[PDB]
Amino acid sequence: MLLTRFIKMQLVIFLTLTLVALVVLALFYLRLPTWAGLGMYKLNADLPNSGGLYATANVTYRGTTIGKVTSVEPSESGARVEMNIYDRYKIPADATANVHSVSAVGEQFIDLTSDSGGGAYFQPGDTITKATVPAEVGPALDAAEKGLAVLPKEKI
Amino acid sequence: RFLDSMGHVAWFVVQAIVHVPHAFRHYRRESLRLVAEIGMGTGAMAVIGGTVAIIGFVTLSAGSLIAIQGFASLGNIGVEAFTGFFAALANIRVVAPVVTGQALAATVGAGATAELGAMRISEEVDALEVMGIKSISYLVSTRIMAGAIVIIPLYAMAILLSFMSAQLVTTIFYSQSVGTYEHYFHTFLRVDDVMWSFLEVIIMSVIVMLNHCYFGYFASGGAVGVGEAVGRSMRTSLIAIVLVVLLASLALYGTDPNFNLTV
Amino acid sequence: RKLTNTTVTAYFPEVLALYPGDKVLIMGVRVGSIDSIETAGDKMKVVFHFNNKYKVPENATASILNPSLVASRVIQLSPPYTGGPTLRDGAVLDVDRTQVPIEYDEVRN
Amino acid sequence: MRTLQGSDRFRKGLMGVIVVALIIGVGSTLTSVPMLFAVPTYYGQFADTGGLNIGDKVRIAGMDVGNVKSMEIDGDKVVIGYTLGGRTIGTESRAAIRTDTILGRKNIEIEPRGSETLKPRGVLPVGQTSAPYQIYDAFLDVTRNAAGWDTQAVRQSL
Amino acid sequence: CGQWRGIANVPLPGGPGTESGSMTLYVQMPETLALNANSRVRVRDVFVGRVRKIELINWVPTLTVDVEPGIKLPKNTLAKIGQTSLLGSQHVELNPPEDPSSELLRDGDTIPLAQ
Amino acid sequence: SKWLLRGVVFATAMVIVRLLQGALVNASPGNAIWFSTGLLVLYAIGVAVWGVLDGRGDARSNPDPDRRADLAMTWLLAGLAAGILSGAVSWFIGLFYKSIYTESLLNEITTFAAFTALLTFLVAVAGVTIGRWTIDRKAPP
Amino acid sequence: VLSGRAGLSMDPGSKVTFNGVPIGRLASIDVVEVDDNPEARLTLDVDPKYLDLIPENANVELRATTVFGNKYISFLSPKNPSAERLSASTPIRAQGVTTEFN
Amino acid sequence: LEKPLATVGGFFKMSVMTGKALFTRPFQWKEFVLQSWFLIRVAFLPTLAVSIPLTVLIIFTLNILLAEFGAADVSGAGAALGAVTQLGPLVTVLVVAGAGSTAICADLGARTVREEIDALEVLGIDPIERLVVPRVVASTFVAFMLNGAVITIGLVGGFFFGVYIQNVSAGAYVSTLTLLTGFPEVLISVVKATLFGMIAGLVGCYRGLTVAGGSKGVGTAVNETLVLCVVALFAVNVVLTTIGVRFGTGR
Amino acid sequence: IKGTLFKLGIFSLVLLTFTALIFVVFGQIRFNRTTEYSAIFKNVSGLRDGQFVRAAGVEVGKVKSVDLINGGEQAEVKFTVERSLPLFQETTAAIRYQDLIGNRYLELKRGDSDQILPPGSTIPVERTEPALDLDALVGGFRPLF
Repeated sequence: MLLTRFIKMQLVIFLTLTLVALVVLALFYLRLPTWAGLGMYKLNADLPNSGGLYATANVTYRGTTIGKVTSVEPSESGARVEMNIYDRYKIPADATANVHSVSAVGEQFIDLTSDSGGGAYFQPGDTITKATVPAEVGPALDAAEKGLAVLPKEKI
Repeated sequence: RFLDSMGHVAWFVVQAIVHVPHAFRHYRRESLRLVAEIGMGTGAMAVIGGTVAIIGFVTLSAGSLIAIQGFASLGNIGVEAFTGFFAALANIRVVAPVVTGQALAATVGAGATAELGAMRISEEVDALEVMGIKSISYLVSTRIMAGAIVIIPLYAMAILLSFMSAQLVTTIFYSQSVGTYEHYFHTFLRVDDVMWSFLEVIIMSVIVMLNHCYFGYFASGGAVGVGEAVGRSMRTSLIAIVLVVLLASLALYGTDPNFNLTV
Repeated sequence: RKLTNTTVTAYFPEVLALYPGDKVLIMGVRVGSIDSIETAGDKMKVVFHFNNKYKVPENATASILNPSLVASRVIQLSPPYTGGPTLRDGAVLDVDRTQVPIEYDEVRN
Repeated sequence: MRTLQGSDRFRKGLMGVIVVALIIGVGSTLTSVPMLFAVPTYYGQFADTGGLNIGDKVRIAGMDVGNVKSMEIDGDKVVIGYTLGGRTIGTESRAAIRTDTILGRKNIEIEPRGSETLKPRGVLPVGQTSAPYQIYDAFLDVTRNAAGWDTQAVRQSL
Repeated sequence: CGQWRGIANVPLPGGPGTESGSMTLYVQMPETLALNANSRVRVRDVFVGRVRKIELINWVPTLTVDVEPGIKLPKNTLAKIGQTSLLGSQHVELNPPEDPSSELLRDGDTIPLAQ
Repeated sequence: SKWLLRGVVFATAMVIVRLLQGALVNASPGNAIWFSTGLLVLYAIGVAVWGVLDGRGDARSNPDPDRRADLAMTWLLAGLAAGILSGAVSWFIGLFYKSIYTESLLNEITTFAAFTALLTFLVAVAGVTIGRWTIDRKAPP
Repeated sequence: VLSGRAGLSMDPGSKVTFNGVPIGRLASIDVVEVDDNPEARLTLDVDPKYLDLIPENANVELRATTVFGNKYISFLSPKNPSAERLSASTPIRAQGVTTEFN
Repeated sequence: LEKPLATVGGFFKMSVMTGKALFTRPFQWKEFVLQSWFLIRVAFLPTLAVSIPLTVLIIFTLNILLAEFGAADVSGAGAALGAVTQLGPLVTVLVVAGAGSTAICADLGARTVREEIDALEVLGIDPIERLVVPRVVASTFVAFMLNGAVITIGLVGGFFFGVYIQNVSAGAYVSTLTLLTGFPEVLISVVKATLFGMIAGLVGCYRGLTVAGGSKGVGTAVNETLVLCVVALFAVNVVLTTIGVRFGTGR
Repeated sequence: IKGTLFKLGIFSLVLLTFTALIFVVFGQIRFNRTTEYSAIFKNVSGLRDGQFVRAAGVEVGKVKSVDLINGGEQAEVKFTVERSLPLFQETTAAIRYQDLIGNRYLELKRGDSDQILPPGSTIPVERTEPALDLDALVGGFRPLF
């Protein structure tokens, strides 16, 4: 029944194009292994404050991307961050997690800074307990306003 | 009148849906032939690529439009490094789903309506009914299965070509660095949005195929009525596509926008 | 395109918002691009290239610049070439002869 | 029809596609054609472009008079070629690359001086042109200087 | 037609100060700083009203301001045109002074140039 | 070839127009645009005249349009060749002469040759139609 | 939530963050006349998952995200957090509002 | 390639003859009025029913992205820009190619298969002047009017949705419309609408005149008309968008 | 055809009214009687034609044109004011920022004198001031830093 073999030719060329397009979209554009967590290990971090960090934010080591933030959750002592880091990148055991902002408009991320840059390394599932958060804009604005207001202008 | 027509179309879509397993278990070869025909076109349009070529060209045009307009506006304002972060979002939110829907509607739905109208006029549907064959199950359900099988590769190609066109226009014609574009593209794009967009496109393709099969199955008036059926089906398909995309985007991102830039 | 343009390796204390493919500038004019950026111990090793038409002094300083509020950061060879020995292919620039932008969080702090 | 189905459709197709391509090309660059919109191009020598792009405004006394056409590296300097839109400035005129807005837009400001007419393809000397003081340069200077301050000593001295 | 000042300067329906019971006041500003109509009237930095018309009378601008019912303003209330955000809009703040008076602003009352 | 001859003639005309326009713009930049337009008009006028003659040269030979040769294709080819040749030679001269306003080689070969060819084609078509209609009245009813 | 002023660039839909992570959003803002003085009253719709985590004595601020961005309600834990947990019936106050650019 | 090139040549020759008949022979006012009203009655409710949800979706996306960005007061600028330069002409493309061009192709194919074109031709009448010219002019006129209506309705619906649903400030919407949209934008939108209508009418008429009869020739001709219209109008839209952004308001 | 003609005419009138409304809204078309004045600036700071003219912050006209005078050393701004609004001898002109993107406008201050300025007169450079000139502000911080 049927089997003209021209319909078969169209079917096989369509299947080849389908597989090529789907693989290219999955790997080079959607980055499905990164989203799923293939080839990466899980790490945690504790913060005094989130510092504006959000899920899917970049994880960096001295500014270069080495992973992504999986989740940020409130805790009693601050914020708890769970992230995935590529297994090709190993961070030293004395590293510190610094929340940062790329520019004045936003784009929060987290950086892993280690002064030594060697020695023992963190293992998957561990937590970084030492962290820092940038000074907020609001307190700086309040401090500037008060410092400029206390000056006696008539005396000036 | 209006209620009668609504009841007729509801009965048609119900009977077409309930016969999908029957066509799956009984008409596999016809389903494969229709998959090939929909994927690679038919008639004089099949020599250029059929549906694939039209979808690709229209999606490339839409991506180029996004890149050009976004880069121009952001360069005029000054914050032009966000272009990719803009383009991606557009391609997932408004442009690529609707554009792929309209192009798929035009090509596949108009072809299906023309074929079913020709079969109805040439008494082939009556021939099937005489031979003890469920004409609706044989034709409409097979078209629906072929469309459901073919839509995911088609929308994958559409998304890939839209992204490729936007990136090429932004980073070659406008000479933006590829690293900045890739960073702002992969940083602000969530795979969840792409999955939900694929679900929207699948549902939209099913609705479009049902509408065009309804308009072409009950064609009348000889060869002249086929063109009028094609036009009416196209109008209804455009309306349905836009409405479905609007409702889905309102439902998904109504409360949680799924986008973070500030603190 | 190999050997058509001069490739130079530099070391930075921190490489933020700089990605491969970003432009390399001389006096604000594009002359090349950046090949790769990787971690080198406590430093960061950035390999970039610039077109062989333009000559660069051997004692050049590769400074990372952020042109505006929202822009693509670049690497500029700050001292313009006026003669003498030039920067050869495969040269290495240490942390002493490199510069880093100021960053917004440092300003806030 | 007989006329539509004639045996001359190939030549008609060639002529029509060439005409449509020509029309699209003309519409794309209707303003950039030199045979219709030609103005003399002047040049200046600068120490740095300072974020200047091709097509940025060149203004005399605050009002737009032209655009920036080319930027090249000439030895120790940058040669920037622009147009004045049919206007004439003196050979003693001063050019200044300047930041326009906080988002980083740049433009050239011209202050005409002197009596001698600046001929076409004339080059302003490097001593009559200036480069902007970047906003990021200002932030870098103030932050690096403030980092090293001994604030307790300063407060005690005051 | 004759008084067409633009799409930005035409009154718009809806919002606080447009329903029944809203009171209308005239604010005699020294200048408006390019303020457009339909801008926000804020009490305690809360948007509770709208500016209707910014007609200039005898070369001193007067603003027609509608505020929603249920707001008490002393007759010596201070009016100040300010900026909502750096890359954003402007607004008219109606702030009570340091010495509120017993008498309150009624419908059609005017806030002079001194305040 | 008729189209080759017309293209060579119009390319030489366009080169002369470019040289004169460059000299006039350098002399008086204020009226520069006007000068250019004026010269362009002259160029167009020239083409128009030839087109009219060509129309007569067709309309006398054949009493009906079907027997007439398609002059539109010949004029399109002549205009395209004129634009390409003029752009190429003007770019070549501009390497040794700074008064002309010539862009990069690819631009003069394609983008501005498109403008020259389109203008020449439109003017020639209008001239040929007017020339044929000139003695269309003289044809017996 | 009650405060002296709502703060500019604070409209409904502003994030309410505890320890820097959002827990809810701002629902409405109104002016309440208390002792012949207008105050800003904000109604916050907050997910009850984090309600058991925030202490009763939590500090409330109407802080500013960025120089160009909008404002957000920031909750923090005090020096001596109370055993009781906040709810719809607990009156709360904002400790401070960031100064406007005006 | 030779056969598609020959078809393109036939289309171009037909369009040239249409232009010559328009500029030389007397104009058919009655047929123009009839075709204009037919196109209006076939493509007025669909164009609004497609423009309203599409503009609501665009406004919703822009508002949520900007509110998360922080700059929710500049939504009017993007709204006006998108509605004027892209949304209007694109909705015009869709609802003209789908409805009016297909209806014209079906009508002319019906005339061709019923030998009415031959009936006109044997009487000495050139069917191009009597049929194609009024239909092309009606297509252009209706495209212009529908583009204007689509832009206006889209802007008004976006205003109402953003204000009464997402609680943005109305003054920020209306005072930012002109921030990025000016005379070049409306001019290029008008040019886009006119060209789209003219090309759609020409393609529909040419495909209708050259129908293949049979039992599926009319339907195949209508489908080819629709596909060609979509492709050509998207290409023209890309070219005109590039041209328009060259003459940008902000630059 | 009569009824069809009427329907087509009505629909065409309505939709052309919509198109004209779009043109008026996005082209900033005004329908008021205006009187033309002039002013002289040392630097107009990006002031363009068609930008609004405001008296005490209230829009009263537009900017007709800007040109260079005294060899380009100064800029003459020719603008229009509402005919009902009379300028005076002490009326002064300034150029103010509309936003941080680069949009400007012209601001008029009445002054104190009651001597009405006759129409068509030119405000001298002695009482006209430019805009912020952000580059000068940024460059002035260089010695301070």
